[PDB]
Amino acid sequence: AGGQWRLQQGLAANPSGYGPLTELPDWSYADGRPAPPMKGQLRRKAERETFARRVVLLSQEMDAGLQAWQLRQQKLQEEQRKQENALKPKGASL
Amino acid sequence: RGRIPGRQWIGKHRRPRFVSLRAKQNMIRRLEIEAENHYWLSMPYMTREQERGHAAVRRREAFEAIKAAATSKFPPHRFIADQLDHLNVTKKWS
Amino acid sequence: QGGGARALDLLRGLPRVSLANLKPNPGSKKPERRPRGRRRGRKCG
Amino acid sequence: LTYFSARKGKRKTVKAVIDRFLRLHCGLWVRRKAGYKKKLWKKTPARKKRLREFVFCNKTQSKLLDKMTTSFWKRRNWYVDDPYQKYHDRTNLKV
Amino acid sequence: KVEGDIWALQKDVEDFLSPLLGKTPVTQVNEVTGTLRIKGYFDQELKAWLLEKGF
Amino acid sequence: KFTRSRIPEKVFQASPEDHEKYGGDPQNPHKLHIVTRIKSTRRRPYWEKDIIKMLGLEKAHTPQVHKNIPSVNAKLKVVKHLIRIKPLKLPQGLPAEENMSNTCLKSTGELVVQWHLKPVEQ
RNA sequence: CUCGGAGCAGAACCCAACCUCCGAGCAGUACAUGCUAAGACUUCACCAGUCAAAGCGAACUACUAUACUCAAUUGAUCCAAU
RNA sequence: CCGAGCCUGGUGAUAGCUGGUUGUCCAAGAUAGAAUCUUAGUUCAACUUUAAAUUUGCCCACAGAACCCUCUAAAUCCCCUU
RNA sequence: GAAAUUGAAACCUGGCGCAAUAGAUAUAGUACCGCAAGGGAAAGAUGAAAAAUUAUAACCAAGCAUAAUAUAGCAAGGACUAACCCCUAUACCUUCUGCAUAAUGAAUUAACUAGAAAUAACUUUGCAAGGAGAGCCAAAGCUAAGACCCCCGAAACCAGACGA
Ligand SMILES: [K+]
Ligand SMILES: [K+]
Ligand SMILES: [K+]
Ligand SMILES: [K+]
Ligand SMILES: [K+]
Ligand SMILES: [K+]
Ligand SMILES: [K+]
Ligand SMILES: [K+]
Ligand SMILES: [K+]
Ligand SMILES: [Mg+2]
Ligand SMILES: [Mg+2]
Ligand SMILES: [Mg+2]
Ligand SMILES: [Mg+2]
Ligand SMILES: [Mg+2]
Ligand SMILES: [Mg+2]
Ligand SMILES: [Mg+2]
Ligand SMILES: [Mg+2]
Ligand SMILES: [Mg+2]
Ligand SMILES: [Mg+2]
Ligand SMILES: [Mg+2]
Ligand SMILES: [Mg+2]
Ligand SMILES: [Mg+2]
Ligand SMILES: [Mg+2]
Ligand SMILES: [Mg+2]
Ligand SMILES: [Mg+2]
Ligand SMILES: [Mg+2]
Ligand SMILES: [Mg+2]
Ligand SMILES: [Mg+2]
Ligand SMILES: [Mg+2]
Ligand SMILES: [Mg+2]
Ligand SMILES: [Mg+2]
Ligand SMILES: [Mg+2]
Ligand SMILES: [Mg+2]
Ligand SMILES: [Mg+2]
Ligand SMILES: [Mg+2]
Ligand SMILES: [Mg+2]
Ligand SMILES: [Mg+2]
Ligand SMILES: [Mg+2]
Ligand SMILES: [Mg+2]
Ligand SMILES: [Mg+2]
Repeated sequence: AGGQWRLQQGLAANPSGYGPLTELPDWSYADGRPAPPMKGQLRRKAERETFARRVVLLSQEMDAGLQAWQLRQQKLQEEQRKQENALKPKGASL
Repeated sequence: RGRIPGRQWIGKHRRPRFVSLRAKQNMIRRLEIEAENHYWLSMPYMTREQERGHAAVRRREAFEAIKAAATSKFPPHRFIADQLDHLNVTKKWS
Repeated sequence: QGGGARALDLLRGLPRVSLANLKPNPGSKKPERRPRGRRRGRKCG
Repeated sequence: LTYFSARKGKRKTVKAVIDRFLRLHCGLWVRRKAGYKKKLWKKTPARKKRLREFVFCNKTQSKLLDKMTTSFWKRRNWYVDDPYQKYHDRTNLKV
Repeated sequence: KVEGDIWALQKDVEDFLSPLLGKTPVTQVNEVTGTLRIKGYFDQELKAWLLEKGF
Repeated sequence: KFTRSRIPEKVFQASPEDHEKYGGDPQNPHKLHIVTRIKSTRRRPYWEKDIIKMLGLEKAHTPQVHKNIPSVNAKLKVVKHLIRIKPLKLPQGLPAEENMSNTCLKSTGELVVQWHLKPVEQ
C-alpha cells in the first residue's frame, strides 16, 4: 500500500528499501558505544560501492572512446594536407 | 445445465473469457512503461563509428583471465602433516 | 633440509603407529556405489 | 562377443575384424572402401580411385574394434620390411 | 626422488621456467612422496637444469 | 511462424512532443542507462532469455547500469518489453574515491554521492 | 516399399502425411572416361556418394580442347567364375 | 485340467512382454535424424553427464547470398563492434 | 579353438561360514499327497538340581481387552484457553502425452526377497627407459589397488521313466 505515493516523493516504493528506517542501526550499547554494523547493511554498502564504481568505469570508457575517435578525425584531416604538395607542374601551363 | 463441451480453455468450443476493468488498466500501465522505453532508446550518446573499439582492451583482458583460470587446473598439493595427523586418533592421556 | 629431518622428528611427538590408526592414501579408495536409497535405487540406473 | 571363454575364462577376439581391418599401434584402424571390386565398368575413374584408397576409421568405429579384439593385436610389432611401419606412430600431433 | 625441502625446489623450478613459459608454471608439490608435478613437457630442459646444479 | 521481430527505426525517432513529456534533451543525451527487469523471461522465446542474462538482469527489480551506445541499445530493443529503461542522473557528478562508500541510487534515477540518513535542516 | 525433379518448405541449409504432380532401373559419343595428388563438399550417423588446383604421361599452336553428354539411370559383405 | 497324458531330467528353458527392484543428502539433467522382418526393440548420430586440454563461444555494423515465377511475407544465413 | 614347447608348489584336524523362515529336504525321505513313477513337510527352547513345579518378576508386532459413538469429509496441518468446531489440503506405488482418477498392485503384522564382470579410461602408490617374483608389455611406460553391469513369470521343445 502506498508504493506509488512513495515514488512521487523520491522515496523507495517499498519502505524496507533505502532510508533511515532500514539503514540506521537497530540498537546500540546502553553506555553509548555504537554497535557493530548489521550484516545486511554491510552487504548493501558493498553492493552500492560496486554499482558506484561501475558507473565511473562506464563513464570513463565512453569519455576515453570519444577522445580516441576525435583524435583519429583530427589525424585524418592532417594527412590530406601533406599529400597536396608535389613537384611544380610544367608543360602547356608552365 | 450449462456445460462446455470437452475441456474449457481448449478446443473449437471454449468457455468465453472477458476482459475486466482492471485487466485493461494493467495492460495500459505496461504499455506506458514500454512507450517511455522507446523514448530513451532514441538518443544514443555515441554513434556506431565512435563506439567502435572503445572497450576492446578491457574485453580482451577479461577473456585472458578466463583463459588463465581454465588452464590453472591441477591437483592440489599434498602435505606430510596431513598424513601424519591421522595418528592422533589414538592419542590418549598418560 | 626440511623434508627428511622434519618428517621424522615430527613423528616423535605423535602416538605410536599401530593397526588401529592406519588409513589408505586419499583418492586410492573410490567409494562403492550400491542400488540403495532414493538416488541409486528405484530403476537402479 | 565372448567376454569370458568357457575353457580359459578370457576375452575372445572376433576374427571378422582381423580379416578386414589393420590396427596401427597409434590407435588408428585402416580399412578398404566397400565395393572397390564391384561393378567397375559403371564407375568413373575418379570414383574408382577413391574406392582403392586405404582410409581410416573414426573414433566410434576405432573404439568398437578395440573392444572386439584382444590385447595381442594392440602390441607393437617389428615386422621386417613392413609397408605400414611408418604409420604406426604419430608426428606433430597437438591435443 | 626429491629429498629435503621440496618447496625450495618448486621456487627454483618456477623461477627457471618463468622466462620460457612467460608465466608462472602450474606445479603440484607432493611432500609425502617427494614428487614435483609440472604441467607441460619440460623433461629435456629440467634434465639439463638439474645436471648443471650438480645432481 | 513466430520469429524474431524487426522493429522499424521510425519507432525510435523521438518527436518534439515526446521530449516535453519525458524531459529529455536530444542535444545532450544521457550517458548511461538504468535498466531494471520488471517482467519474467518465462513464456518468452529463448533468445530473449539469453539477452537478459547478457545484460545481467537475472534478478527482477535489481537496477543495472548500461552505457547508452548503439550496440547496448540493440540488445535493449529486443527485450524492451521486459525492462524499464531510465536515464542515470548525476546531480553532484560522478562519485570520487573519497565518496565511493557514501553513494545511493534513489528511485528517481539520481545517484547521490552523499547519504547521511538525516532529515534536511531547510 | 529403391532412386530423381517440382509444390507444400516464397529468401542459407533442413523439414513430414496411405499429401499434390512428373519421371528413373537407360541411351549416345570417346578409347589418356590414363596415373597420381593439395584442399573441400556430403542427403542430418555409418556405409556410400561428390568436386577438385598442382604434378607425371598425353593431346594441342582450328576443335566454349584437360575428371565425356546426361537428373535419377541403381545393390554392401561373404561366396562363386577367372 | 488331452489339438495330445503324467512325472523326472536337460532347466535358473527363453521371453524386444508385464510386474517388482531395499539407507540419508546435494548437484547437473527433457534431447534434429538415419538404418533396421524395423517403428512395443536396438545401433550410430543428436542431446545429456563426468574428467581433461586450450580458445574463442553467444549476442551481432556495414558489405554480401538468382534467375525462372502469382502471393513483390514474417524472417534466416554471413557478421566486426559491443 | 589347439599343438610343439614351457614348467612350479603341495605341513589333515581349518573358517572376516550358517544359527530353527538360516544352514542339508531332514527331528525325515518320516507324516501327508499320487494307481504308479514321483512330490514332499512342519517343529525345539526353565534351572546346578524337578528326588527344587505355588516355578523362571517385569516391559516389546499385528489382533484385542482395560475404554463404542456426536454435524464435516485422504482424517492431517496451521493452530488454539479448548479434543472437535475455523482456515488450508484431490492417498501411495506402478504405468503414461497426461491418473483423486471409476487404470495397476496392496487387509495387516513379523521374517525372508532383487546389480554378479571384462575392454580401455580415470584416481592413488611403487619403479622408471625400463616395469613385472621366466611367459607379457614398452617411442613414459609398466606393475598393484580402488571403482561399472538385478529379481519373478510363460505357452513350449527334447530325453528317459511311470500309468488302461
Ligand atoms: K472444448
Ligand atoms: K533412482
Ligand atoms: K533424479
Ligand atoms: K520390440
Ligand atoms: K503397482
Ligand atoms: K501395466
Ligand atoms: K475416470
Ligand atoms: K484412468
Ligand atoms: K481395470
Ligand atoms: Mg469437461
Ligand atoms: Mg519403491
Ligand atoms: Mg526453397
Ligand atoms: Mg535447421
Ligand atoms: Mg555428413
Ligand atoms: Mg591438371
Ligand atoms: Mg489327466
Ligand atoms: Mg527370465
Ligand atoms: Mg522376443
Ligand atoms: Mg537441479
Ligand atoms: Mg532385412
Ligand atoms: Mg523406435
Ligand atoms: Mg548462430
Ligand atoms: Mg562473431
Ligand atoms: Mg530348516
Ligand atoms: Mg542327520
Ligand atoms: Mg500391541
Ligand atoms: Mg473442513
Ligand atoms: Mg478443504
Ligand atoms: Mg493412455
Ligand atoms: Mg489432477
Ligand atoms: Mg471411489
Ligand atoms: Mg486405483
Ligand atoms: Mg493395465
Ligand atoms: Mg494377502
Ligand atoms: Mg561389477
Ligand atoms: Mg570392475
Ligand atoms: Mg511372482
Ligand atoms: Mg526345435
Ligand atoms: Mg520323447
Ligand atoms: Mg480294464
